[PDB]
Amino acid sequence: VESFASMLRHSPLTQMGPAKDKLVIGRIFHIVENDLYIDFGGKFHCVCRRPEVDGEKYQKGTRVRLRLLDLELTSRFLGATTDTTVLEANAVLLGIQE
Amino acid sequence: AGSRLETVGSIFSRTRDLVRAGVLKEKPLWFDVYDAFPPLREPVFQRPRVRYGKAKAPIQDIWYHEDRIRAKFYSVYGSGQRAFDLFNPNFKSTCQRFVEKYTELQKLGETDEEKLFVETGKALLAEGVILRR
Amino acid sequence: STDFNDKILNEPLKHSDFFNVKELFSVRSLFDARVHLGHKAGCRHRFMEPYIFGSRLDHDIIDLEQTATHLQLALNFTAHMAYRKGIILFISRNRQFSYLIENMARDCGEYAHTRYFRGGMLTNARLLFGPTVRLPDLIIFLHTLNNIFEPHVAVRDAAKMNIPTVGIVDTNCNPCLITYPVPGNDDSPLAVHLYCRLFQTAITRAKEKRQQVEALYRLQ
Amino acid sequence: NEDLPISMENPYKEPLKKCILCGKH
Amino acid sequence: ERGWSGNSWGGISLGPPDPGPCGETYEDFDTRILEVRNVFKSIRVLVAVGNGKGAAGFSIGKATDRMDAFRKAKNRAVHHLHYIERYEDHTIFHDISLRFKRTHIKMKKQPKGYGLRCHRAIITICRLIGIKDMYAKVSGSINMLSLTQGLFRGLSRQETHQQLADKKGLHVVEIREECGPLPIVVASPRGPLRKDPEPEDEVPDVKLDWEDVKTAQGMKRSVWSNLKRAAT
Amino acid sequence: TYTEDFIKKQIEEFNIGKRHLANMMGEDPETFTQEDIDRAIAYLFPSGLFEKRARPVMKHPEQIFPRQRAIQWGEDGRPFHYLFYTGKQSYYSLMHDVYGMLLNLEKHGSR
Ligand code: FES
Ligand SMILES: [Mg+2]
Ligand SMILES: [Mg+2]
Repeated sequence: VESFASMLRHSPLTQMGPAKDKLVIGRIFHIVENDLYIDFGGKFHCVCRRPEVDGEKYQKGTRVRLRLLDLELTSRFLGATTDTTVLEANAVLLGIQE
Repeated sequence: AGSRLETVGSIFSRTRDLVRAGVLKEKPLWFDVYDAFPPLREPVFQRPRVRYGKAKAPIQDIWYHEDRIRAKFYSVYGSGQRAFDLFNPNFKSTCQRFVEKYTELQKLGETDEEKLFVETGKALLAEGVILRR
Repeated sequence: STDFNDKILNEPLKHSDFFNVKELFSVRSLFDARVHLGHKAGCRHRFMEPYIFGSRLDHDIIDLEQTATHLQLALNFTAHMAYRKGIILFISRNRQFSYLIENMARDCGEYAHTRYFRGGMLTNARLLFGPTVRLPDLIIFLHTLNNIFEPHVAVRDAAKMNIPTVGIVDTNCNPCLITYPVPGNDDSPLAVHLYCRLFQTAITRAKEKRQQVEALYRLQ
Repeated sequence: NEDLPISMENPYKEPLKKCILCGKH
Repeated sequence: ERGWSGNSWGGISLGPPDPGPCGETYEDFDTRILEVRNVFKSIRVLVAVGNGKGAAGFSIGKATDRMDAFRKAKNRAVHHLHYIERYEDHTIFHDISLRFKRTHIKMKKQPKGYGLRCHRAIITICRLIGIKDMYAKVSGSINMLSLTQGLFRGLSRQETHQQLADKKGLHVVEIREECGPLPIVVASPRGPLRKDPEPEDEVPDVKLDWEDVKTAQGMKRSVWSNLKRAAT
Repeated sequence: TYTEDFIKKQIEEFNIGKRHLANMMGEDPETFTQEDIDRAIAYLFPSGLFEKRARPVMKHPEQIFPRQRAIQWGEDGRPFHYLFYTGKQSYYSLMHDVYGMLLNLEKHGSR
């Protein structure tokens, strides 16, 4: 019986190590005009702007290539005892996964 | 109706004291179920406290042996031009292949970190994996 | 009515798992649903520390071995409450899942409150619904925080009204007043869908089992 | 269990940033 | 009947709490006024309720008319009830020293027949709770609301003998001078019993109060202490 | 407040009064109609009041007697609507239906 420790150790997310400047494959799951909501397997989704080049190809279910910058965007602000989170990941949209 | 002092004891202790005291004619529907199958912790209110001085959280950082290899791999060959697929439960990155080969050579040879790294690089290039320093 | 009580309402309380809720999930399933992914260490709540396996590159990981036991207890409690024809209210202020939770509540024949929580729903129910209104016997929080990252007022109000609460608690949540906390991820759609599926299955199975037991008792 | 995490210093720790005159007289 | 004084509202009974919207009656509960204050006009009243069997509470009611304030305070008090554990249904389980804000309260468990030797408000609240034997001393600021709050916190946070037995996993044995060397077991652990004895502390590091010691040694000379008084 | 028994008695009384009016005015009770009721009541009780409401009227009881006695739960106390505890079950149910329609469409002179 696989324990939780083994699953965590052999998890692709664990294997990825630091998430900065890592190329990932994400899937578009929501469209709001030119705002693309993409899941890449993390806790939070990332919101990208629709590219001006071949923008019609970016549709729900589309697989895209992303450069991760942060898995969760948080920051502690002056006079606060806990971090403020935007509940979103940071990534750059590169293109469509061929 | 029961006591609305949510900061004194728990709902179970308040209800039980009121029932035995005769204030409540009948037990509520959930009292017997709570009796038979209680929670691990009794839900008693507690005020979170800021830590000061030398007190520290007991949460540890999750590290593995291969992380070291990974780090130095990511420092030498850089991030793979190939893209991670986190949706696949058994995705295998270039770095993970390098780690598995490194561990295999470690268990089939000596322990010299630089020699292991160069040998593993040679092995991966022989297998047919591109690795630009 | 004594025989009715002893055979119908007291019998299910003599078995550890009367409704077989343990077969509805496994640690593998919770891992695949990303239930173990917490917030960054900067957002951690102190009372969530015993439920945290550790921090992976400043991201908290929820120990799924503890989540399994907590979820077993919570699902068992929910199933027992549904068997007894208790009113179950799901509450969540995450707008990404309001539609899903309302659909799930409508499907299992229970109640949902995903909207703005007006002051006095629970502590002032007689004035706001009527003098003979019946309050929920169980409240289930899919999200225990509101949109300003503070506890849902319904947690404290349910504690005041002596209503047991089941709740999904992430690493930045306060589990002190939730009767049956379940440590897990509350942000990823996979995890929320899994929670909804598990609770819906437990409630429907409990109601079906209650009907079957009534029918058998009437026949015999 | 061998899959448990182990204690070490952060191996991914990036070197601290240095000024353009660091190490120079 | 008069309260603590002829012209004072404190100590006056308000009768049983009214039947609640929940549908419950409270004919077994008694209400006592603890304070009435003019708010500058409206009236703020502090009242306490109790059934004499450990169920007791208190509340503040504010209203322009005094009777409305009484009703509000009483009805709110019945829905914020404490349960107070009583040793043999006549006293507290152990000595309680507490400080709420600037008000210090020191309560001492007493044998049967001792009566209520306490502040008058404490006597009223004890009668509502059902405590019949206790000593109490109030020091610092004598503020009625703080007094009531501290009293209720202290009485609600007392550890019973059964709780102590379960915590330490040992028999709680009572020694009474009137009963000679007979050991009376008042509580036994529900779970297993520890086979290792408690460390025989040569000298415990307990914080003593100079008043108690001074009374014990006979250097307390107060002309106001141990004065003959009516039964309470 | 008007009980259901009160309205039932008003219905029976209205039927009897309709037959009585039909007998009075010489028409057949079986085919006697509400427009006939209005004409006959206007003739028998002439009124020049400008407010048509003020003029004497014989109507079916429910048309005057209003009703807003919507009960939201049964004897067991369980509410009928799954959005009951919001306090605005009708409005939020309508919003939920509209949102579902918008989701479906996304998958695919007047005021
Ligand atoms: S960083 Fe300035 S001397 Fe090195
Ligand atoms: Mg969360
Ligand atoms: Mg006088």
